[PDB]
Amino acid sequence: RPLWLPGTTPPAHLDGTLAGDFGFDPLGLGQDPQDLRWYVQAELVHSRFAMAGVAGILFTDLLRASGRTDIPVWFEAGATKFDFADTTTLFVVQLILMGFVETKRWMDIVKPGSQAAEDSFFGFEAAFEGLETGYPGGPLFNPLGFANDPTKPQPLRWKEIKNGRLAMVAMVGFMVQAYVTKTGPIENLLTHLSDPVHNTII
Amino acid sequence: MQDVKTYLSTAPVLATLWFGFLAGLLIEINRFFPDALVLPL
Amino acid sequence: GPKRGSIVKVLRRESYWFNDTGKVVAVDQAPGVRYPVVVRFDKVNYAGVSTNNYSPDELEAA
Amino acid sequence: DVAGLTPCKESKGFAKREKQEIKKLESRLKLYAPDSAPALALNATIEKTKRRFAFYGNEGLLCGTDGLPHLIVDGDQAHLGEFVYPGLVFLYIAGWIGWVGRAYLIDVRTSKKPTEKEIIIDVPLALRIMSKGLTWPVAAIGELRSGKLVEKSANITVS
Amino acid sequence: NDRPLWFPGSKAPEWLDGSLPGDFGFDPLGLGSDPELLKWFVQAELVHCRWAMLGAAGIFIPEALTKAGILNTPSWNVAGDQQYFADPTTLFVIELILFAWAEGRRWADIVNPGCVNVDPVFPNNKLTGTDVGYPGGLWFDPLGWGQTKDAKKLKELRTKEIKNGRLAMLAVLGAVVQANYTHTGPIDNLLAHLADPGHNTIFALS
Ligand SMILES: CC(/C=C/C=C(C)/C=C/[C@@]12O[C@]1(C)C[C@@H](O)CC2(C)C)=C\C=C\C=C(C)\C=C\C=C(C)\C=C\[C@@]12O[C@]1(C)C[C@@H](O)CC2(C)C
Ligand SMILES: CC(/C=C/C=C(C)/C=C/[C@@]12O[C@]1(C)C[C@@H](O)CC2(C)C)=C\C=C\C=C(C)\C=C\C=C(C)\C=C\[C@@]12O[C@]1(C)C[C@@H](O)CC2(C)C
Repeated sequence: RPLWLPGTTPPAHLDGTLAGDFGFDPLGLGQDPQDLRWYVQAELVHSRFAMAGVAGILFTDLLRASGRTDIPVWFEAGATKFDFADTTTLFVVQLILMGFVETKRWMDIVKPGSQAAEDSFFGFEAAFEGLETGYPGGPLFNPLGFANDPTKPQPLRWKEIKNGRLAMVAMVGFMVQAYVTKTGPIENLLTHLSDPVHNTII
Repeated sequence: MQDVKTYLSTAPVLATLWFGFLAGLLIEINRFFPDALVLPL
Repeated sequence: GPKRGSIVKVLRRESYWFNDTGKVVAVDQAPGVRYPVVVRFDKVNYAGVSTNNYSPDELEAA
Repeated sequence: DVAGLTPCKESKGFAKREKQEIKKLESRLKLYAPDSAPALALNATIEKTKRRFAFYGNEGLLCGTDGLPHLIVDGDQAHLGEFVYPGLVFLYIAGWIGWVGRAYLIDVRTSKKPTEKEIIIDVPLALRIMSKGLTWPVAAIGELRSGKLVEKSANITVS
Repeated sequence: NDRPLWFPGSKAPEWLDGSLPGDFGFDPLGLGSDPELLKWFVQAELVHCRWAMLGAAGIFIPEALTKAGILNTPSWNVAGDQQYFADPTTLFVIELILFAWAEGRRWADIVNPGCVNVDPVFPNNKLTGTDVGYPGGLWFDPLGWGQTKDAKKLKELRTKEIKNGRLAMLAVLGAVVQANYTHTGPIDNLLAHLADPGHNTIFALS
């Protein structure tokens, strides 16, 4: 398989069969069993949340540049916008909501039985995933039954994080750019395409 | 040449090289960023 | 006492090597020896010596 | 504001602490020609003084009843640039140093002559460890959680 | 075993044997004692003489063509203070970005020989070099020269190359020093010298 640098010298704690593996652990970060079985899930949730953030950042500024809506900028949407409720109330409500889901995910990470629902739904309300790691299922998470077979989801499970890493670096780019240019990201890109050899890092 | 590298791997020589490089770094920083009392970040 | 080349940990309360490990050299098997076990350590004491003899009931952790 | 100190860009005692120093420098300057090394050095010093005094007022430090900045090492959000912001980077650097030193000791200790590798450093291994010592918190906390950070059979004795 | 030395009557050092091209037994300070450092210093000197060839050809020929009433490029000293479409810092950043790739692949070749030879986009191009430092391949060797009999056509060519490269290094260092001693172009030095080789030399200033 290909590695990050062609002078490979690949590490031992990660050998193969892992989705999106390129032997990139130069700083020996996860070398212990718990460390790897935890960092896989960490990278998964990070990739997914950053993909969601990218999908919520691009579309808005793109359509606003091409003239479709009058929504505010990403670094201005949450920034002092009285829209429906008090922002702090929404923050507290979001924390109380995310608690009941992050606790379930934690439970399944540490002791992988959490599929059955509650409130007298002990019957036909089981989550039918049964995966190796934190990949849920059931109509509540995987309605269309796309994750069909094991030992050949590696293309799709690879695509997931190969897009999530790009989304993560894209999000960091969004933050740093909109912090140092004080301008929209697609506005930055257009002003760059105006004359590339003059619009660079200061 | 091997014994020369071993001698350069001694404690006083590595100490003075490290401290001189650090002194140069700090001196350059202070010549370019002088009178720093509060972090502007 | 213990076997040769065995790694034992000391329990002598007034020893420099207390709670430290060392490999036996050769335990004397005479009838009336009070401290037959001979153990050499990889760190000298305040006097500079690294070998010392103990009784078999005075040091064992394996 | 806090602690009865006024901001420095309004302190009527900072103006004097500036103009007196400026006038002293100019009195020194008037002993040469405007095209000589002492005059150039003194003008550079004056420009540096102006650039220094036109930065403290803009930062937000609070001056005293004598016209001197005072650091509010309290946790005040309006003053994080005085203690906690530089303190965090210092703690980062110091943890870096300590972690890479500890790791070098741990690695050297399992060798043939570990005492030799402490008066004669082996630059390849030391450099490797210094490089890997960038993510030291994620490693120190991981070693704490995994029970690899501390020993239990310490060799202290007291009769 | 018979070969000429940099110092007739002397004895070639033990770590030098004339196996590698350009060898004349010149190593007084013993800077190439162990082979671990020799295999690195040979690549250092090779890249150095090639870069110096490029730099000397870029400095001396345009100067002559400017003095020959043909070209009008400025002096080699002040080629930085000119008008290009981007600042020197931007061009330097682009240079470093482009050079990181090439120099990293060369570094990987030096450290682990042969670990990097195939096109990572079209995995069939397979550079044809065999010895580190001479990468071969259609890109770096179109005219086929370089794959010949084991010696006397390869070793001869390589030593004839290093012999030119050392001269180029000396020449460019000399141009650098002259451009600061006598504030004229490098060809003006030659002109003034040939005009009066008796009184026009380094001693004609102090
Ligand atoms: C998840 C993420 C970003 C998520 C962003 C989100 C949700 C954005 C949300 C919002 O925009 C919306 C939705 C709407 C806005 O109104 C509100 C906000 C809130 C603004 C970034 C991850 C970002 C993660 C990043 C950048 C990670 C980079 C890692 C790199 C480069 C390498 C790391 C290493 O681990 C390796 C690989 C090997 C080790 O040996 C070496 C090291 C270095 C340790
Ligand atoms: C690489 C090199 C030159 C490269 C030139 C370049 C890139 C050209 C650059 C330019 O085109 C640009 C960029 C812009 C142009 O407008 C201007 C310039 C600036 C001109 C010279 C090397 C020059 C290197 C030189 C001259 C080295 C001489 C070394 C010697 C003699 C060493 C001898 C010993 O090391 C041994 C052999 C053995 C030991 O035991 C004994 C001792 C003595 C230690």
